Amino acid sequence: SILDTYPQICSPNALPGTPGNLTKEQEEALLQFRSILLEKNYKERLDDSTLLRFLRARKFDINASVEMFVETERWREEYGANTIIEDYENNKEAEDKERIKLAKMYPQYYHHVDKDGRPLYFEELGGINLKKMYKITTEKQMLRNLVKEYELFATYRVPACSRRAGYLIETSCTVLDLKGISLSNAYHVLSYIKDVADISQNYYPERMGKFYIIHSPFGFSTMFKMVKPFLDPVTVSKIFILGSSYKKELLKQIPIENLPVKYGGTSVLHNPNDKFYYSDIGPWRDPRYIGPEGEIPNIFGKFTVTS
Ligand SMILES: CCCCCCCC/C=C\CCCCCCCC(=O)O[C@H](COC(=O)CCCCCCCCCCCCCCCCC)COP(=O)(O)O[C@@H]1[C@H](O)[C@H](O)[C@@H](O)[C@H](O)[C@H]1O
Repeated sequence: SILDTYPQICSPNALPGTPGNLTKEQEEALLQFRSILLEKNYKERLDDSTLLRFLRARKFDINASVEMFVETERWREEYGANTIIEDYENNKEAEDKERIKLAKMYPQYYHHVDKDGRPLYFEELGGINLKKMYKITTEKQMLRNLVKEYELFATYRVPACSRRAGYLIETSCTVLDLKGISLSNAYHVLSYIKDVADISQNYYPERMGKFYIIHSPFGFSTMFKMVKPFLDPVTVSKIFILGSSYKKELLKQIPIENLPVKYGGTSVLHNPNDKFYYSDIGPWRDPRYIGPEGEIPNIFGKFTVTS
């Protein structure tokens, strides 16, 4: 399989329960877990990395893990997640046209990696005008975009970043920029945030590495109290709402040369004219780290900036 073309064991610093560092009990739990799924006639997504993510999410409770994995497969099938990339490719022209319009309003882009080799992801929310946004897209569509990215992450970003890092990468480093949002709108989209949380928590376990929230308005901490109800404790412990010293905290986790200038780093697009909201820069663009999976498609069509 493709798995033989990139590291399947995490770095030596990874906590037990991860690929390459299991206790005897865990390693035994994993074999039993796979056996049960194999008996249920499951074929795909049964590799160590995937299975350990579900096991970790359920603290290695085999039956709870089986139940979680079964429901995930169910959803993947009904949601169309197993063919989300293919279907997008067959509709690229139309979908790209609408995505281009949404990107400028709601920047979503990866820009290199963090110090551990994790794909570095950025989102900027301050330019969103809900009214204008609801005229060009729907929450439904934004969720499907999210799901598609989850698939692109596992398909293209992980193999490449793992080959570069020298070890298996299973998570991302996210920076949520809230500069310019109204605490009021934060409350207003609680519903969508819940939907995002449901899909991620339930179908994409152990995919969060580091998650920073910067430039949040005063009072945000209170609004966040309403988000925590639908986030597992493990997830909440990965979320960090930074203050005025955010650049210094980001510099502790991300190479200065990989962090955009406005966030405290020195990274600049090769062509200062290009926009980060049409960019997709990282190891998965480096021919040296792209494998049999091929190169990731261009989500922003012709405007896609890969440098
Ligand atoms: C309409 C625009 C709204 C965009 C507002 C959208 C904001 C969302 C922003 C970005 C999208 C998030 C992408 C997340 C990338 C990380 C990968 C990922 O999916 O991680 C997953 C995390 O799932 C999530 O919860 C994702 C949702 C994150 C919510 C972040 C809080 C949002 C902050 C709100 C800001 C306010 C918005 C301002 C509004 C202004 C707009 C005018 C898996 O977690 P992990 O710890 O890896 O494993 C879990 C496992 O899974 C559980 O089962 C187990 O029980 C548990 O023990 C663990 O094993």
